[PDB]
Amino acid sequence: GIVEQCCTSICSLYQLENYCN
Amino acid sequence: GIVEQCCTSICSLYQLENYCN
Amino acid sequence: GIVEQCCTSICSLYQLENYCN
Amino acid sequence: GIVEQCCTSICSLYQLENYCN
Amino acid sequence: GIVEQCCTSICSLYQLENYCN
Amino acid sequence: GIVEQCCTSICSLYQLENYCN
Amino acid sequence: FVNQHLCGSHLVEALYLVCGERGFFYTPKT
Amino acid sequence: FVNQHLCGSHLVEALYLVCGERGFFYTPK
Amino acid sequence: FVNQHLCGSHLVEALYLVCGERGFFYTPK
Amino acid sequence: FVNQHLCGSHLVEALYLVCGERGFFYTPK
Amino acid sequence: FVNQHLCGSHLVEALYLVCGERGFFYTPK
Amino acid sequence: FVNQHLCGSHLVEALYLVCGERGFFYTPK
Ligand SMILES: Cc1cccc(O)c1
Ligand SMILES: Cc1cccc(O)c1
Ligand SMILES: Cc1cccc(O)c1
Ligand SMILES: Cc1cccc(O)c1
Ligand SMILES: Cc1cccc(O)c1
Ligand SMILES: Cc1cccc(O)c1
Ligand SMILES: Cc1cccc(O)c1
Ligand SMILES: [Cl-]
Ligand SMILES: [Cl-]
Ligand code: NA
Ligand SMILES: [Zn+2]
Ligand SMILES: [Zn+2]
Repeated sequence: GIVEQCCTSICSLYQLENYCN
Repeated sequence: GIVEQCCTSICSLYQLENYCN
Repeated sequence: GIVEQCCTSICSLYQLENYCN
Repeated sequence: GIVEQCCTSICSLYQLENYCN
Repeated sequence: GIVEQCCTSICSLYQLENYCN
Repeated sequence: GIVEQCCTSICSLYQLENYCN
Repeated sequence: FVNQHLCGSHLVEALYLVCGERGFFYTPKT
Repeated sequence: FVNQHLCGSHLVEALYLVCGERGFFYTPK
Repeated sequence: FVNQHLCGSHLVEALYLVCGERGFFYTPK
Repeated sequence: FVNQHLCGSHLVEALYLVCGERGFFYTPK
Repeated sequence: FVNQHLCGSHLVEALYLVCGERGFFYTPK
Repeated sequence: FVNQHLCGSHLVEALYLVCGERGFFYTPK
């Protein structure tokens, strides 16, 4: 999920968009 | 929506809890 | 400036990119 | 109070020090 | 840069001012 | 203080409320 | 409008704190 | 873990900005 | 509108920065 | 430490919310 | 104007995220 | 890495407040 993926290394806004509804 | 419900007057803790999963 | 352009009305993340250097 | 003094006209960081312990 | 200088050890307000335009 | 108490293990809202006036 | 945009930014941070480990659902849809 | 708590606070604000009208679910688990 | 709440939210973060180790007091009076 | 500085910034925003009308004192010492 | 001050704070955080490694310039002038 | 990323978000907010009308350039490197 978002934590395991984005708190470990920087997520771009494109990568974050994956978590949008 | 939440902006309609909580942006004109402040929402209580109970009212915000409505949006928790 | 960015204040006049983005505080009077909402700026999309695409419009904010104009201020990246 | 700080709200009365600082929520209409911007308080300078200098002015804000009045609220430090 | 400012990251190297201020994210390892705390920078005072005066030191941050070093980075203003 | 609150730093020593809440900056390693997450403090609950009740634990935070102990620092209120 | 901008005011609702600024308000929403704070609402999500309040929900983050209020909800804790449960997580929350944010939809600006009227 | 507090570090994760802080990371999450920032993730939540980025999602708010990136997702816009679509909104989002923040499910830590 | 929730302007006073928003204002206080920012005042608190500015006091935190300005006051350093001295800390501060916030009273919505 | 900077981690402590960062943690504190979030703690005061949480206190601002939890304490509401009661207000709070932030005394890092 | 406090409302502009508050708007500006959010603008800076939006710029930080959108611009990333590129960095940004904030000249309210 | 993420720690630097989090720190940077707080740094730009501080610069916003400290620089005021002067403005600032944020260059992560
Ligand atoms: C914007 C953002 C916040 C926190 C972690 C990330 O990887 C990205
Ligand atoms: C911005 C904000 C925070 C908390 C409650 C509200 O109604 C609004
Ligand atoms: C993201 C953002 C913040 C504040 C104002 C805007 O127009 C846009
Ligand atoms: C406008 C914009 C910038 C960067 C990423 C996005 O998903 C959208
Ligand atoms: C720094 C700051 C925030 C909010 C209101 C003010 O007057 C000053
Ligand atoms: C105010 C501030 C934020 C982040 C790092 C610093 O050294 C100082
Ligand atoms: C809400 C909050 C912020 C920072 C540390 C904590 O333990 C709790
Ligand atoms: Cl605001
Ligand atoms: Cl942080
Ligand atoms: Na100059
Ligand atoms: Zn942070
Ligand atoms: Zn705000």
